[PDB]
Amino acid sequence: MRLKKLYLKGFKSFGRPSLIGFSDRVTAIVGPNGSGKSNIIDAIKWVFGEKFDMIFAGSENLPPAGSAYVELVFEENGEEITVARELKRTGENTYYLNGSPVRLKDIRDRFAGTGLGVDFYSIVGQGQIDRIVNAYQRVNESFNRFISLLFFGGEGRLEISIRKPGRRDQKLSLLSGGEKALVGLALLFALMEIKPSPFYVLDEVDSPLDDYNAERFKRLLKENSKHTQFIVITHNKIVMEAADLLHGVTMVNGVSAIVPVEV
Repeated sequence: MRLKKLYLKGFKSFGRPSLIGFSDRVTAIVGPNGSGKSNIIDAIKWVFGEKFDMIFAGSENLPPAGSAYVELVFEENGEEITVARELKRTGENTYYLNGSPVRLKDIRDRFAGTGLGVDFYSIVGQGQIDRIVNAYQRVNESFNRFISLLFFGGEGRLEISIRKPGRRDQKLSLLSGGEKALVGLALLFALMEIKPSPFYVLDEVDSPLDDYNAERFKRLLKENSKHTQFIVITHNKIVMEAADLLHGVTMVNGVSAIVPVEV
């Protein structure tokens, strides 16, 4: 199952009707701090679980919106699953599933083994990365494969141990700063073995990564993107390389806009 389309209209900074498409692999959302484009991830959480300050306030030539409307379109086996939510200024909130008004619980149920609805483990930020590094055989085994891919040969053990190719065993403790970041990402990817989900969102997880390490994160991302799809929001030019579809966001008045651009 994959996320195929996102539709905004009256949600937070998106005053005008927006429509985003997603790659089966890596999709990158780029843009200035003007939008600090988090609003797109917020919309995703909003349409599920996570006063009217959620509805468009008005523009230099757009009246406040009568409501906030968000819609997601997934695809199963050549099938389409549509989830939507509409909060009116009147107060009337309502969920939809394939064109039919429905209870929120019904949406959650339709997306069982996914973070969607409950805790959202699919949406990961720099925070969760750190809290996972400072907190089965399939996982320990995957963690190893990824560490080798990262350094072209070593080993990884799960306390974390990282042994580089021509070297000897080592404790995560005395490892580089940017390198620790890498292995952290490697752990997150490994844990996806017991944390399945259609897509994963990586929210600015390349800060500590310099150009060299970034190139490694890029090689890792492309390996995982083969069986899981990622929505990466970064402003790092190296990471954007792994993207198969790029989207740029800009806010002119109080209105934002998304337009697939080209690297």
